Amino acid sequence: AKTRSSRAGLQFPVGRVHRLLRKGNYAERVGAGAPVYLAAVLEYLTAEILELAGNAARDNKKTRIIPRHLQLAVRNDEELNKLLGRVTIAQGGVLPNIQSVLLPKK
Amino acid sequence: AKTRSSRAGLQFPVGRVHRLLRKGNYAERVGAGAPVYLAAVLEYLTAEILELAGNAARDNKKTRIIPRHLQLAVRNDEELNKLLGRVTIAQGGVLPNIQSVLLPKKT
Amino acid sequence: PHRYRPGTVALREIRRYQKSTELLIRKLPFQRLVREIAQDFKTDLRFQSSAVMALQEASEAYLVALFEDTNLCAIHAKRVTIMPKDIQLARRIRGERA
Amino acid sequence: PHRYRPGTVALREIRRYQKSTELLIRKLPFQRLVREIAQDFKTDLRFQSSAVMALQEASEAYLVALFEDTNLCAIHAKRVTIMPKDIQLARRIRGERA
Amino acid sequence: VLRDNIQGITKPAIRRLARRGGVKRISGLIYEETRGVLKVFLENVIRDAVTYTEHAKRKTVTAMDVVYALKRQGRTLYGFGG
Amino acid sequence: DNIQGITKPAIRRLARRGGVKRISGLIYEETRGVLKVFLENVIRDAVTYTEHAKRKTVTAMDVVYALKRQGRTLYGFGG
Amino acid sequence: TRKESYAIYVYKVLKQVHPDTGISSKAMSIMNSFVNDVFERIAGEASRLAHYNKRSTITSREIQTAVRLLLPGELAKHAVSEGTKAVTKYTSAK
Amino acid sequence: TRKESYAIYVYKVLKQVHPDTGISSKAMSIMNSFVNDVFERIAGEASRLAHYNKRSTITSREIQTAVRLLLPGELAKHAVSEGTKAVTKYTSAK
DNA sequence: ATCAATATCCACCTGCAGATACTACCAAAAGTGTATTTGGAAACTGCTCCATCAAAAGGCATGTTCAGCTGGAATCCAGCTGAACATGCCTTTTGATGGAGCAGTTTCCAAATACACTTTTGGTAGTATCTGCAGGTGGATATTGAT
DNA sequence: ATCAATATCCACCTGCAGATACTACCAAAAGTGTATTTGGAAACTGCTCCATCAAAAGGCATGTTCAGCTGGATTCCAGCTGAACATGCCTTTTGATGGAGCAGTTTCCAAATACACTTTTGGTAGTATCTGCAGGTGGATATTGAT
Repeated sequence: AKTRSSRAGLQFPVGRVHRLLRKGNYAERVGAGAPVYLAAVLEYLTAEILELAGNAARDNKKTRIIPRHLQLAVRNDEELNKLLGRVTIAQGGVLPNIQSVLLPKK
Repeated sequence: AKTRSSRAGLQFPVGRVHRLLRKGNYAERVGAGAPVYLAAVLEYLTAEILELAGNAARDNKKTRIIPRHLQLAVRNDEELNKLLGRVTIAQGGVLPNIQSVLLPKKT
Repeated sequence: PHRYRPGTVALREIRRYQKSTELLIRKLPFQRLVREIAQDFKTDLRFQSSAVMALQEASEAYLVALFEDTNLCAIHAKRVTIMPKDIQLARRIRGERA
Repeated sequence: PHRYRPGTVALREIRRYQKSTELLIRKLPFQRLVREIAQDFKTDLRFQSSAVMALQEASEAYLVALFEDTNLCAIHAKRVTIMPKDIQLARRIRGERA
Repeated sequence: VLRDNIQGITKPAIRRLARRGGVKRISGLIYEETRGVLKVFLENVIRDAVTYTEHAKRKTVTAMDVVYALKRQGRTLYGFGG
Repeated sequence: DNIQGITKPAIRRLARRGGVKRISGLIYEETRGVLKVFLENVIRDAVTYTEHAKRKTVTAMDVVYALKRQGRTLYGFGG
Repeated sequence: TRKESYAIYVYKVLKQVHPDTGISSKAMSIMNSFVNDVFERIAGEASRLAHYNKRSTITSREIQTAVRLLLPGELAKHAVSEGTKAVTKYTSAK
Repeated sequence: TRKESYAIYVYKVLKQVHPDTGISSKAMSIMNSFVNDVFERIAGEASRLAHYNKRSTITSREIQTAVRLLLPGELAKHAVSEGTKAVTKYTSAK
C-alpha cells in the first residue's frame, strides 16, 4: 500500500489534511481532491518561507534557522509580509529602520 | 403543542435558530439549550437597538424608524458602537461632529 | 455686494452634509467607474443594480471615514487644510500601507 | 572629560535594539503586572510559564509597533520628540480609541 | 469603451464627502490623491466580488457577492441582504 | 504599585526598538496606561477561555486564542 | 421559492418597545443583516470554543461563553441574563 | 495523549530547499503555527464559499477559490499551480 | 450698537411612493412520540510543572548635575484656496423592449459516506553522543567630537 | 586639518545548551475492499431583471475672477530632555522541595440522534386601500458681516 502523499508527490500528509478538514466542521462532505490540493498549497508556502529564512540564515553567517531569520524573511518580502500582516512571530524583533529625519545633520 | 419559543417565553423563533445552527456546520451536535439561549440573545439585542432607534426617531419628529435612526442609535451608544465598530449601515450618514479648532473667532 | 468670509460656507456645508444621508457621488459616473475597473478584471460582466449601489455605499462610507482620520492628522500638524501627506499618514497608521 | 552629544547615544541604542529580539521589560515585574490584572477577573489563578511569556511577547511587539506609529505622528507634526498626543492620535486612527 | 471614468469622481463630489467627513479646508492636490485611493479600494473589493461571481459560474455580479467581498475585507455592510 | 513596576528604562528600550529618538517626560505614564488596557483586554479573554474549560490555570493556548480573536495572532506558543 | 428573514419577529419586538412606531423596509433590511451578523459571530465563537475543548457539541454553555467573548461589558451582562432565563424557563416546561 | 504537529513534514521540506541548514525548536514551533494558521484561514474560506453557494461539499475547487481570495498575487498564482499539479499527478495514479 | 443681505426655521399642505390590510395556497418548517446511541460529567488520581524559598551576585534602576538643542511663540508675507457668478452639459427620470442569464423541476451516476479488516506510522520514551554558536579575549579600526 | 576617547568590528577559542541519533513500544491513523447512498452536474426552460434606447430638463459641474487669511519660512530663547555618574535596591538564577491540579482512565446515564407522522406556519402571489412624510410655499426669526 502506497500513501496518498507519495501518489500526489508531496511531503505533507494528505491523509492528515483530509482528517483535519473533516473534524473541523467546514462542510458535511469533503471531496478527495481537496486535501490533496490543500496539502500541496501548504507545502509550497512552507517551502517559500524556509527558502527565504534559510537565505537570511546564510546572510548572517549561520546554518541554523532561528525565529529572527523567519521574521527578516517575512518582513523583507512584500507578499509574505502582507499575508502575515496581523501576525506576530515570537522572538522575531524588527527590521533595522530609522526615519531619515532623525539621523545626524552631517 | 406549544412552540419551543413560547415554552422559553420568547418572540424569536427557537425552532429556526436551532435549525440554522445545524446547517451552518458549527459542530457535530447542537444541544436543545443552545438555540433557546441564542434566540434570547438575538431578541434582546434586537430590542435594545429598536429601543434607541425608536427614540432617535422621536427626537427627529418621526414615526417611522429609517436607516439614519439605526445609525444615530448605534453611534450614540458606546457599546452598540463597539459591537458594530466594523459595520456599515447603508444610508446611515454620520454623527454631526465638527472639531473645535474649525470653529470661528475666539473665547 | 454681500460676501460670506472664507470658511463660513465650508462650515455651513459640513453641518449640511453631516445632517443628511444621501449619496454624494453622482450615480451614473460612479457606475461607469465600477464597470471599467471590473471589466479590466473580467470581460462580459453584468451587475445587479443593487450590486452597484452596495459598492457606492461602501466606498462613500469608507471615504468619509477616511477624511475624518485625515482631518485629524492635519489638525495634528496644526493645520485646518488637509493635504496628501495627511491622507497618507492615516492610511499608513490604519495598516492600509504600513 | 568625554561626553557624547544629545541624540548620538539614543541613535546608537535604536541601532542596537533593532538588531536584537530579546524582551525589553523585566520578567518578574511583568509577571506581577499580569497576575494582578487577572486577579480582577478571577481569583486564585495559576499561569503556565509559557502563558506569561506569550503575554509578554505579544505586549512588547504591540508597544513597539505603536511607538513606530507614534513616532510617525510626531514627525508628521515636524517634531522628533514623541508625546502623549502622538500616542493618542495613533490609537484613535487605529480604531483602538475613537 | 470605458476610459478615464475615475474623473467622473468630480472635485465637488470629493469636497462634499470631505464635508460629511468634517473637513473645512482642502488642498488642491487632495482630489487626485482621493481618486487614486478610491480606485485601489474599488479594485480590491470588485476583485473579490468578481471572484465569488466566477466561482459560482455566473456572469452577473450580485449584491451578495459584493457583500461577501466587503466582509472579507473587514468592511461588513448592512442593507443589501448583506 | 505593579503597573509602575514597568520601569522608564524599559519603556525607553521599547521605544528605541520602535525607532524613537527623543522621548517626552509624559510618555512613560501614557505608555503604562496603554499597556494596561492591552493586557486587560487580552487577559479578560484568556481567563474566559480558562473558566470555560473548568481550569484554574491560564494556559499558553488560552492566551494564544485570546490574541487571535483580538486580531493579534501569535506564532510560537502552540496554535 | 422561500426567502427567510427575521422581519415578523423584529416587528413584534418593535411593538413591544415602541407600540406606535413603524419601520421602513430599508431599515428592516438592516435589522435583518444585524440579526444574521450577530448570529454568525456568536455561533462562530461557540464553534471554535467547542473545538478548542475537543467537544463535538455546542450547548447553551458555549453560547454563553461566546456572548461573553463577543459583547461589551453591559450588553453581555444583560444578554447572559435573558439567555439563562430563557433556558431555565424552557427547562421547566415539558 | 498524542500531540500531532507538522514538524516532521516541515523538516523534510527544509532539507530539500537548504540541505545543509538546521532549524531551532522555537523556529519549528513558529513554522507549525504558520501551517496551522494558513490551513484554518484556507479551510474557513472554502467553508463559507460552499455555504454561500448552498453546497455540502468542499472540493478542490473551493480550496482553489479560497487560495485566490486569501493569498497575494504571485504567492497565489504559484500556490494554484502547485495545487493543480498535485491533484493532476494524484489522479494519474492508481 | 446699527443695519441689511441671507440663511434658517417652521407652520400649512398636497401628492404619492411605500407601508398596511386580507384572503389563498402550500411546501417546508416545526412539533409529538418512540426506539437507539453515546458524549462527556463524575469520581479517582498519577505525574507534570507551577508556586515558593534560600540568597549571594551585581545588574540594572534611580536620583542628580549640566547644558545642548528642540519645541513653541511671535512676525512677516506670497499665493493658495474659498466664495460668488455665468454658462450650458449631462445626469436624472419616466418608460418601453428585447433577451441574457439566473433559477426551478427532474433525471441520474460518478463519488462520497459507512464499515470491517489489515497494515503502516508518527509520537512518546529512553539512553547516549554530537555541535552550532553564544560569549569571552585580543587587537585593529572606524566614528565621534574637541580644537 | 589634527588628535584623543570610545565604540565597533573581527578572527579565533571553548563549553554547553540543545539539536542529532539508534532502539523500542504502540495506539491511533492511514490504506484497502465492499455495500449503500446521494450530492449536484445535465438538460430543458420559466421568467426575473439587466442592458439599452428616447427624450425633456434643470440640477449641478466647470471655469474664472478676486482677495482673505492660511501655511511656510525665519528668527529666537526658555527649559526640557539626554548623557554621564554615583548608589544600592531587587531582578535573576536555580536548586530543590511540597503539592496543585492538569490530564488519563473508567463509568454510566441524561440527552442527542434517527425515524415515522401529523399539525402548524411563514413566505408568496394577487389585488386593494390607507398614510407618513418628502418637497414646495410663504413669511417670521436668526446669523453673519460691513460700518
